[PDB]
This record gives sequence, structure tokens and C-alpha cells, in this order.
Amino acid sequence: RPTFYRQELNKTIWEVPERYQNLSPVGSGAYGSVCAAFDTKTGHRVAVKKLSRPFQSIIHAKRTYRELRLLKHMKHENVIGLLDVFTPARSLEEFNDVYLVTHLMGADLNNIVLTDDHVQFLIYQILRGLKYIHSADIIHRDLKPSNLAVNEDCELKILDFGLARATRWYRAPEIMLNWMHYNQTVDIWSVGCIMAELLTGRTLFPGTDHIDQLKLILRLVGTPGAELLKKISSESARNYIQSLAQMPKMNFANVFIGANPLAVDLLEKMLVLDSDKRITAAQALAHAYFAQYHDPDDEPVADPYDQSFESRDLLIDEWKSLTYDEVISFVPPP
Ligand SMILES: COc1ccc(N(C(=O)Nc2ccccc2Cl)c2ccnc(N[C@@H](C)C(C)(C)O)n2)cc1
Repeated sequence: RPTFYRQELNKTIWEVPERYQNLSPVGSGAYGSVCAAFDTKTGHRVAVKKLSRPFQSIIHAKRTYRELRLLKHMKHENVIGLLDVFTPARSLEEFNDVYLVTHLMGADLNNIVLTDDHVQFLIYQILRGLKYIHSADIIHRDLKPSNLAVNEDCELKILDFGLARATRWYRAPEIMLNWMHYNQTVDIWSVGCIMAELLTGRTLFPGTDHIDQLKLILRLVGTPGAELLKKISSESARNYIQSLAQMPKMNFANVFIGANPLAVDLLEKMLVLDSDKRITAAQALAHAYFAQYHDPDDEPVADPYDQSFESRDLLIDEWKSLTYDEVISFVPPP
């Protein structure tokens, strides 16, 4: 066991191993706070996230355990993974803090203030990470610019995916309006929104609320034909769509006038209302727009991922002990 040291950063306390030096606060949440640091063992800059109150309820506890499990599993260049996990606790009984460490990333994409080959490379890498996450049967559910991290080199990683766990601007219409049996393609919608906005410089669908969001989406993609209408189980939703004065599908060339037409065509395949008809991440990577980057021998899939725990309704101590086990059993990357 290594030696630890305490300091007090901006209202919060931090006890981290001596391995990590020069913590500078970098952001925060009800979920946790983050510091950049220097990792004396590798010479690299890293990010250490302290979870806020990991075991404050059975739902905090289960979330903690979810995040750790997911992260122990994610091993892909375009996905945030786990360099380290540690607790100052020397026993399960004193176990009440969790710290997570990964490579430090310079910025996120809401910050970015793009050209065609920039859009190509960034979307290519998101899709490549999503292909991997989707293959473990994980759905991100909240892909947005602020969740995608990027260096000045334009290397990109997805943060905070998985697995259970305005944002509404990038949300797919089926998840928005509470058709609670979606699929992985909800993420492909978000990707279309992100990509639209990188090429265009504005938010594709800036809803002021969920109803308005839906109205903006229907404006571009048109109201469902009977084919999609018949798969809508809720007369609430069905009637609302069937109360909305009809609207035609716009031609994407006009709305994304001056954009590479190959991007216009990808977007058309991503931004379909019918999630049974939406292109998947693997299909998207093979689309012509990414010809400069696609390589079917270097778009790996994931080991299968046991998320059975998700149906379990356990005690706080139970979730806490399971999290501790995972911490103990952690095997550093080479
Ligand atoms: C496995 O353990 C970690 C360790 C750190 C993180 N992390 C964050 O959670 N950051 C973050 C997220 C939301 C809001 C503010 C922040 Cl600062 C990271 C990871 C890498 N790089 C960053 N950079 C910050 C500066 C960012 C660009 C995301 O704002 N944050 C993720 C997983």
C-alpha cells in the first residue's frame, strides 16, 4: 500500500497517493470533482475524479458500483478507461471514498469554437468508440458535446457512457417522449445532432422544452408516415403527433447547404425518426464519408459485459461491498 497525503481544494478534501502530484481543480458536480495531476510513475498528466458521496443512498451506491464496473471494462482508444482506482480506506469498514484516474484530456466539444476533415475525423472516432460500447450491449443514452473529450491533436474519447446512469438538444425523439423501449440507435441520433452542429456551428434542435424539441425535430425530418405511426403504443404520443398539422421531410441539402454532400447523406441516415431504420455505428463507419479513416481491421468490438447487477435491488452495504471487491481486484493496464 502506497503513502497518501491530504489537501483541501475548493470546499472539498482530497486524500490521494504520493504517486499523484500537483492537483489543480478542473470541474465539478453532484457526482464528483476532478483534478488534473501529474502521475510520477509514468510522467503523464492525468485526471483524478473523487466521487462525491458514493454510498449516501442505495442509489448512490448502485451508481458508484455501475460506474466502476463500466470503467473497469472499457478498453478502447476512443473510450475513457481506468488507469487507476483507489481508496484511502484500509478496510471495507472504513470504506467511504472512491477515486478514479484516467488520462487527462484538454477540452470537450461544446468548448470547441469546424472544417470538413475536422468533422470527419471527430465523428469517425465517436462512431469507433460507440461501435465498441454498443457491442457490449451498452447504450450511452446521453451523448453530447460536453461528454466528448478531445486533445489539441484531435484525439477523442467518450466520457460517462453506460449503463443506466441543454442535453435535451441531442436526445432522440423516442427517448424524449417516453417510448421507453428504445435501442442503441438513440446514440446514433445524438451523433447526427453533434455532427450537424460541428459542420454548421449551431445547435440543430434548440428546444426550450421537450414538446418544442419534438416540434423542431418534426420540422426537419417530417411527421411519421403511417408505418412508424403504427409502432407507437401510446395513444398519448400517437394522438399528439396525429394532432400536429402535417409537415414534409425537408431535403437535407438545402438545410445543410454548402456542406460536403457525403456528410449530408450520412446525416440523412442518422437522423431518421424510426429507430428501426437508423444506421448503426458499424454501418456508419463503412459509409463513404469516412473513406480517409475507415479500416475494418482496426474497429474493435468489446468483451461481453455482465450488467445483470442492473436488475438487482440490494442493500447499501451490499452495493458498497461489491464496489470494494472491484477496487481490490483492479489490475492496472500495462
Ligand atoms: C476514470 O476516471 C475519470 C477521471 C476524470 C474524468 N473526467 C471528468 O469527469 N471530467 C469532467 C466531466 C464532467 C464535468 C467536468 C469534468 Cl472536469 C475527465 C477525464 C479526462 N479529462 C478531463 N478533462 C476535463 C478538463 C474536461 C475536458 C472533460 O472538461 N476530464 C472522467 C473519468
